[PDB]
Amino acid sequence: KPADSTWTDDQWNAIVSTGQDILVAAAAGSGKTAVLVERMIRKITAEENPIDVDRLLVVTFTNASAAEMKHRIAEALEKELVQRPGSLHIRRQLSLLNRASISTLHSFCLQVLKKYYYLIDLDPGFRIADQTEGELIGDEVLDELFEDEYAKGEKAFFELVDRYTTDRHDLDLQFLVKQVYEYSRSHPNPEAWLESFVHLYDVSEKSAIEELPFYQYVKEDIAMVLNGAKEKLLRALELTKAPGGPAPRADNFLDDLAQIDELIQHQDDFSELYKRVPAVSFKRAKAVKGDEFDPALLDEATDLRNGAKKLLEKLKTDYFTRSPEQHLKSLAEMKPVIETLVQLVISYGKRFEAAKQEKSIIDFSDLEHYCLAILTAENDKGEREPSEAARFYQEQFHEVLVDEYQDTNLVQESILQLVTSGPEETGNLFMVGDVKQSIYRFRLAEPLLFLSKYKRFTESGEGTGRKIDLNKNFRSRADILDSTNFLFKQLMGGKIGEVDYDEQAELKLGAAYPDNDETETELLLIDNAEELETVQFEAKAIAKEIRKLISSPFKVYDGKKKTHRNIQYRDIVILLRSMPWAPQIMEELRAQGIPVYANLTSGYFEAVEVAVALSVLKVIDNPYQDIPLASVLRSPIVGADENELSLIRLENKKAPYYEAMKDYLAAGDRSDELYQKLNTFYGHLQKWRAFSKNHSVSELIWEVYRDTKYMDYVGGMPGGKQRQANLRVLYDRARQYESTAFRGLFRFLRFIERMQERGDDLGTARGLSEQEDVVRLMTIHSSKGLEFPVVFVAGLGRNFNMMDLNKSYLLDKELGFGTKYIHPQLRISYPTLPLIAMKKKMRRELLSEELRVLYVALTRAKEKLFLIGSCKDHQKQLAKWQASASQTDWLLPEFDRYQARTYLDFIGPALARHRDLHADISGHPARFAVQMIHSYDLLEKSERLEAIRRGEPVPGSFAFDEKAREQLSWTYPHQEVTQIRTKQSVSEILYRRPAFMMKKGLTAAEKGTAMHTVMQHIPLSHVPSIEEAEQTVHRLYEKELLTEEQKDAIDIEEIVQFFHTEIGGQLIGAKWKDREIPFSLALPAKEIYPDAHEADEPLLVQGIIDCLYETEDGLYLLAYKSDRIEAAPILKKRYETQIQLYTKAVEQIAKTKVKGCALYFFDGGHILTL
Amino acid sequence: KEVFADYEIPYFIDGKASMLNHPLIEFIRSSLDVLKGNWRYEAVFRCVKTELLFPLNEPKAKVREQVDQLENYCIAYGIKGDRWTKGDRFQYRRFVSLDDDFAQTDQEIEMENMLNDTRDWIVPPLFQLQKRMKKAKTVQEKAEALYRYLEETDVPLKLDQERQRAEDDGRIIEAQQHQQAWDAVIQLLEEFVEMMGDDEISLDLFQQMIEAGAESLTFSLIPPALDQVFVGNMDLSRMYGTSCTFVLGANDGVLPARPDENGVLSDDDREWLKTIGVELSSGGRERLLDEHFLIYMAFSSPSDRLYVSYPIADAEGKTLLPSMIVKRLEELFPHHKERLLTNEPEQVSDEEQLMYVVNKSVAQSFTASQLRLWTREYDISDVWWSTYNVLMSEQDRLQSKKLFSSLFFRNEVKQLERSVSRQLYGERIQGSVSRMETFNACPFSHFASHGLHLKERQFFKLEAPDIGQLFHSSLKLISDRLRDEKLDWRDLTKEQCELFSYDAVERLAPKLQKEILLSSNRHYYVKEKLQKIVTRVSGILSEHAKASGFVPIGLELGFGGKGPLPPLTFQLKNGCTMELVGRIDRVDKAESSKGLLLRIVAYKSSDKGLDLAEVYYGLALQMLTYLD
DNA sequence: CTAATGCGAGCACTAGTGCTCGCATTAGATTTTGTTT
Ligand SMILES: Nc1ncnc2c1ncn2[C@@H]1O[C@H](COP(=O)(O)OP(=O)(O)NP(=O)(O)O)[C@@H](O)[C@H]1O
Ligand SMILES: [Mg+2]
Repeated sequence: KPADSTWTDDQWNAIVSTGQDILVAAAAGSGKTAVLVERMIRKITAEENPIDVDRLLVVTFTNASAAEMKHRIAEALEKELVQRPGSLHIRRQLSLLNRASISTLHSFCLQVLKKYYYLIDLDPGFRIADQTEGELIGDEVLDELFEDEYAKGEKAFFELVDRYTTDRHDLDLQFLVKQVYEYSRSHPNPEAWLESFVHLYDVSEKSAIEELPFYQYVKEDIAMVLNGAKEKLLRALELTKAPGGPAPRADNFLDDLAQIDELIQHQDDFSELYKRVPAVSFKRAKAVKGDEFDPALLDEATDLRNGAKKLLEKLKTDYFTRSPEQHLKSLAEMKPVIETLVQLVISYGKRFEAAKQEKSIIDFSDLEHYCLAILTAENDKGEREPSEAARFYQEQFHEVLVDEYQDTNLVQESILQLVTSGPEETGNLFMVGDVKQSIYRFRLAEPLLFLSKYKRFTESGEGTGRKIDLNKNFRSRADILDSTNFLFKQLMGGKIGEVDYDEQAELKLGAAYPDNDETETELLLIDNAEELETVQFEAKAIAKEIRKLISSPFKVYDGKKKTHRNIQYRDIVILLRSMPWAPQIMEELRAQGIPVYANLTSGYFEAVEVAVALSVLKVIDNPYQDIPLASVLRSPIVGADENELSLIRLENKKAPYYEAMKDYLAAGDRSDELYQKLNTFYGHLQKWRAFSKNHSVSELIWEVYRDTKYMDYVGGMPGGKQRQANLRVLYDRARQYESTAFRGLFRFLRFIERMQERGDDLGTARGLSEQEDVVRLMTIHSSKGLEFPVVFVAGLGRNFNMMDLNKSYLLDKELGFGTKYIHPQLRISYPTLPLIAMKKKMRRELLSEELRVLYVALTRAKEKLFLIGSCKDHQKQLAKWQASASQTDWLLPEFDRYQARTYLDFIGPALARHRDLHADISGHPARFAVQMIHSYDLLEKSERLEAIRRGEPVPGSFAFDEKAREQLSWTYPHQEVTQIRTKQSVSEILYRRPAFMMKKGLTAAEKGTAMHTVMQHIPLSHVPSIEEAEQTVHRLYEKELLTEEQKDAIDIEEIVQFFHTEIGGQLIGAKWKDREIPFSLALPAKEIYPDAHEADEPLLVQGIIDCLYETEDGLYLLAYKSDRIEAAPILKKRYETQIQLYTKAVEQIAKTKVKGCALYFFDGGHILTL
Repeated sequence: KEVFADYEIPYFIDGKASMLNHPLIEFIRSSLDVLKGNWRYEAVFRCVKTELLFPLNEPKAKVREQVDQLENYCIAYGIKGDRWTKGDRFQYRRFVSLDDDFAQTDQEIEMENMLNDTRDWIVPPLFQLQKRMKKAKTVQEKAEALYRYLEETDVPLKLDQERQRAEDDGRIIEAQQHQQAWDAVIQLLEEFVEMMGDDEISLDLFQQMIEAGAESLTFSLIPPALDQVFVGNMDLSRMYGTSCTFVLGANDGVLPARPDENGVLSDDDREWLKTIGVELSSGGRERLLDEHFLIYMAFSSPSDRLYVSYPIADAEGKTLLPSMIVKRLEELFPHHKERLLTNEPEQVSDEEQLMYVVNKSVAQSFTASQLRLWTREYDISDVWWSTYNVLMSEQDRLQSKKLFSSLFFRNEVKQLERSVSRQLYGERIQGSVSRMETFNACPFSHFASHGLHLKERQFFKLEAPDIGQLFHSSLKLISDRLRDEKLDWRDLTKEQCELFSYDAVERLAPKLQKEILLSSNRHYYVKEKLQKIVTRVSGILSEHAKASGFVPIGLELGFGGKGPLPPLTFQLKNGCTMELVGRIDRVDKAESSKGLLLRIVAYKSSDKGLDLAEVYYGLALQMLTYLD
């Protein structure tokens, strides 16, 4: 149904369209997420047939994006609630929003495991391990496996080890297995992918190179460099035509061309290239002499020709220093080694899973894979049949919505395909995303998955899935869109970038912004001309410009609905590729009053407070560690100086430092200051020592802080806020780890130690929350899907992380495991053809993604964009930038873009042809502000202070003196009774052996209670005989009021004797009788405790009176005792206070007097009166 | 618990506390782990550190120290498994020198005795438990084994003593919980044998059941006192006559709480079972709806005052969102101001900063921070100057003074006094080029290393220096053997190189790093690797000898000490003398027209050579010293 | 990687002397993205 709105027709299309799988493809800021939300809201708040929120699955990959969707859905939902406050449905939905399935796909996976644990080998009470504890378990099993393999001593294992390890140790093989395993975990069927390794090595001498899959990437490479060389020479040829240009060398170049063209005719024949490429020679350059030739032009042509040479020699050394037959031979020779690796990795995985199952924990990886295992019933090589659980979720979910779909790998796609209902042609899958923002190649998130569906689908929803393009941007000012577009028309292509940045793909203005004078995109290039790391210079430039934006106020347009907002620090955001630069940036920005926030994951353990507090914990665990002990002693916790330290050492040179400390204490006199330090500390040590064995780690930590005031102290030194923060999270992290698998000091410390020992870290604590008004530093990945008024992008001169390209092996999704030929005995190694192939493939895949990463970064901005980078020399780099940009096509040369190592190698030459640094290119509506910054340009006595140093009060009068004084002297009026237990027992006013270790029953208490039961149950109408007593006992045995052993432990004579007594007779003959009388009595606390108060609550004393009877004389109390006798003054005082309690209870509560009390003892039938 | 301890607020928790921190439970669990994992390091010392194995009536502090040193020994020597139970006396050496002799010292003997004496009371009760347990087939006899293990080690008496120590120190609540622990354990065992006593079960499952049962164990409720704050929950807690109520953590997902569908029957199951007439417990939908009643009862529980608070961030910094009831409250009371709660007093009014000064410790804590902030040119409230002055008028102003000395804290070191330094390094500094290089890197590092002799904790692990010593000593052995057989490096064949390298490494392997090269199959291979290296090196040296005019005069030629060459002496103005002693790797002589020529060759396990810059700054001084 | 250093060879110019060509080695350079509660 068509409806009037603010929505674009394409958007409305995506909101209302239904009936099949739907894919919405659109550039950044198009409203893809907005549309997803509104689609939901419309499905929920409908009049005809509304659905509940829990009938939708709304999934994304990142926790942040899921938080965003959750946020938008909530807002929109209650917004709809305002419009119709009467509906029960909408309020119901706002309640259900808690139980709604709106999260990460991993969170959903957790839900699946929790419900359907019984379908797989999983404990219902399973827990998700954290990174380090999981990886530690992995380390253990890997060590165990390796030892087992060394024990077997199989030749193949040694053959593998010898090749992928050093001459001294085998750690590299360890890292290899870890890496291969981890990579395999991104495939829907890891072991199958591993088992597909060898097919790459299954060649022979009779094979044809060009018919092998990997050769594809070889084929491309050659084609690119040869053409790249041709393209170079042609320019050297065109330069011969220029007025200054050197005419003669034309005949040289045309020869070279003819040779290079000769190579191009045989690009598809590798075996022919092997003959021709190493046979190519460029004839000696003809000398051009005279003043007719431009010098620069001569040199320029020379440079280009030499470029061609280099390209060929690189090509030759890469592929043609070995015959194709030899390449195939080395490859095939490597096959057995690969098989051993595969079986090794497979064993590790199996053993690894076993280890985790034992401790009932799982990876993040186990989330996806176990979820997939649950959702499948039958699995025929990819064809997965939905199990019962899958069918449940298919029914439960009416539609599955996926945002940022370009981050979906094949595993997640498997899961979605199992939870969706119907085929593609009639499914309930709704996905939005953008191939240009595909930036998770390390997760095997494939652009190909998006692109395939996009090519299969049609704009009409007939016969297949429906695809919907959105062209309009509603997020940024035209400054940003234009700078972006101008940059990526020149950088992102199909070859490098993997995406054609055509007109359909360009950003198109659709948001109305009242112009500003300074909104032009800035480029700050910093130089190293004429002891600060370059990140610091960069950070200075950032901070300077930020304060420039603060000094001249900035205007923030709430274009969504019409209102201005003054710029807050909140509005500015710094984006980085990676966070190792972040701390040094934060320090400099904090040093300039600019509030900074950043979610860090490293640097925690190098903070001195942490090293110190940890040292304390270690010393408490084991004082016989010289370095932690010395650390604690020298720390402000004790404050021993270097002299006092060496003084401790002098008492005992050979022994441990702890021994020496003990000796100093043993010999020192209590008048020494050093003695006092050490004695106080030692007392604390012993106290903490005892403490930790009875309390948790966290209680210990707080107690340490309490006794040392180290956290307080640390709050008073430079960086106090951060330091106190660090100690605080030491406590909280102790809390979490205690609760998980590392309870107790020894286990905790061992965990921390093992964590650091394998290079794992934790982030420094944070002070200001993310919500607060702060400049946020974050990764470009984290920012995906979000928007900010101002955006800095820093570290553009930083090299791309290309470490993977330099190892002896390489992992490839398509091709598997490529490696060098290695011979452990011959001591030689060289790359095989598939290794080179994969290296080329990987390089261009990496560069493509880095390009996309940049696109995400630049498209984050709403109004302002800053590009900051660093180089050695301005002029030299500008020369390099212009020497690539003379071409008139938008897209820069493939080979040149392929050669990029930093972001500036991209942005540079793309910016060169601009006016600010062909009316189509230079007359682009893009405005760039270039600053060519240099590194260098970016860079008493107080009465109270001395009063504080002297330990003296500051002189003066202050408004809060009297109140501070009174509050610090205050004590709680009722302090004394705060620890007094309310409830008290009459008694109040042994480590037993187990049952199965002792003889058969019949104890004193047993028999005593067994008699007491009879006394309270024997009829009191008349005096009973032995027979009647035995009869009562028997009835109590058949009512199960008395166990068999209880029954047999009865002295009938002893109880019958009581009824022959005087008190017993008077009991039988009474007006009124009662037994087993429960009572509670309220005694004012002063009576039991001195210092109580009339206001202070009474204590409650509780007990049970055995018997009470009333005659014509008064009320009498009776109690039974099984006390050993066969003694009267002793028993009298033994129960005196108890009897007084009973009497006072009766007197006070019943408001009646009590005349005479009696205690009957079964042994000998004694009766004493009180 | 902690915060209210600090602010001196008495409380009662409407909830029982876990026993999992008690020494008894950990003793039982870790003992079972000692049996199951075959005496792993972590299990054994988890067990020992609970101190219930400690010899009766021995000084806890002393026993502790002895255990500590045994622990360091077990880490250093990789002690695990039947190595504990075999009886083979633990042997102890202080220093690793491949050249030196094995012979022990007085100290090393004394130490070895101490280590073994500690071992001999640690192993038997544990080993006996391992015996009985293997023998026991049914649940009851394993329970019998465990209990007798507790009884033989005198656990009841140790607990009793502990309890009395706690009572004496006024920690009565902590004192009762020991008996509670024993009784819980005994009950657990009792029920175990009552249900499954005669059934034959495996150690694995027996440990599983003991573990689960222990994981459930809980201490009794602390009995209420006459005057405490009641801290409890919102579904079970009951109160009467409440005047002021603080409702905590009004966060989204927490209050109202997301229901837990954990259980065998799902919401759909319960719903459908409800439709067929079966009434079970509530479902997620219903519980989530009933949350409003719970909230209502909480909000309407006090008579005078109601506070509703919520945190915006978790302890890790992650954002926490307000629950809907905060907005609901803003609606019902639109002119009510929301209060801020922060530990940064400079963000609230003076009057609100004054509320922070509740006692000496808290006031000290905050005053320190405020003083720092003040030195950052912030006009801190007068609250804190008043607070400061009171703290300085107090009788123990010295403690606060020490606290506020943090204001002027810089990591300063005091230069050593003449007497002390002289006494520490001695009258005559006996050192090596290595030591001088350390000093040139950082004087403090030299102080910690050669002044305070701070040793780092040793591990059963093959590091680079040890390998280096192996290489050096190996080449030496081969060299001496070559002179013995009238052979020269030139006259070595491939077969000979391999044989000599193998034999040399073989000799040195037992001496290196507490026999670690013999400790595993993985290490056997490391050993073979090292042998391959020595072999190739022998070959290379052989080739070089055939092409050099230099002949080695001396190999591992010691200077100073008691070796051939005399030391390099220096006269220091204090009268203190500095003597540098060591060992040159190789010295070569060669005749020439210029005269006699000497060169120095060093065997390095690295690729780089000599940096003249490092020589200038005294970081690389060995080679030129040897040449000198 | 890449950029500089030096040493030796040849090819070409108008036999010696210039300068391109090629080889081989140090020297300096560089400092990951996410998934739970
Ligand atoms: N039709 C519209 N009219 C006005 N504003 C709109 C419209 N559509 C979207 N917006 C706004 O434009 C901005 C961009 O929307 P958004 O949903 O983030 O697009 P996006 O495709 O998800 N961006 P990205 O995730 O980077 O690809 C948001 O502030 C939307 O509220
Ligand atoms: Mg989006």
